[PDB]
Amino acid sequence: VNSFSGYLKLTDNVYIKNADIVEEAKKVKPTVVVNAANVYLKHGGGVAGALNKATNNAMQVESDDYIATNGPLKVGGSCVLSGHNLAKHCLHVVGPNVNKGEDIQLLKSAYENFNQHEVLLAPLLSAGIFGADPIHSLRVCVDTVRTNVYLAVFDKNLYDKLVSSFL
Ligand SMILES: Cc1nc(Cn2cnc3c(N)nc(N)nc32)cs1
Repeated sequence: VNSFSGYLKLTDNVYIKNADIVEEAKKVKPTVVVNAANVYLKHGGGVAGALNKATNNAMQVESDDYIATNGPLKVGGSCVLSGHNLAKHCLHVVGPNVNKGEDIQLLKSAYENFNQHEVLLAPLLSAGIFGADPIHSLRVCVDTVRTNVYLAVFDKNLYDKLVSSFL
């Protein structure tokens, strides 16, 4: 048993809900929230900007120290940092940004990072302003993640399209 509520069950291990990731995290206080990060951990918009804003910029302060010590992440890679007031941990995962010209094949590699955690609250990686097809991202998630993942889709119209098109 876990604290997640109001989810559509997609498969054995993947669940989905129409929710803003910030509101959904503050309610559950999951062990792990996934951030849709970039390699520089510059949390400007999308999921990253919203989560960071909810931490009063503490996520960005922690992230800048991480980058100063370690350098940038890889596209497809991740790091575990604090979840601040949103979760125990934040898993910062870099999916390919189609609007940066990055290879979409790296989306599977990005989702593989989720398998290092038994349960996660997460957005759809590489969707929204990262420019990939959300239907595709959901399919890659289902076909890659084996641990228990609770997906949040904020756009209602997108949520409706994802449910009705899911095989
Ligand atoms: C770069 C990416 N953007 C998304 C979509 N997206 C944007 N803002 C939110 C938000 N507040 N909550 C949720 N669940 N998804 C969001 C997914 S990856």
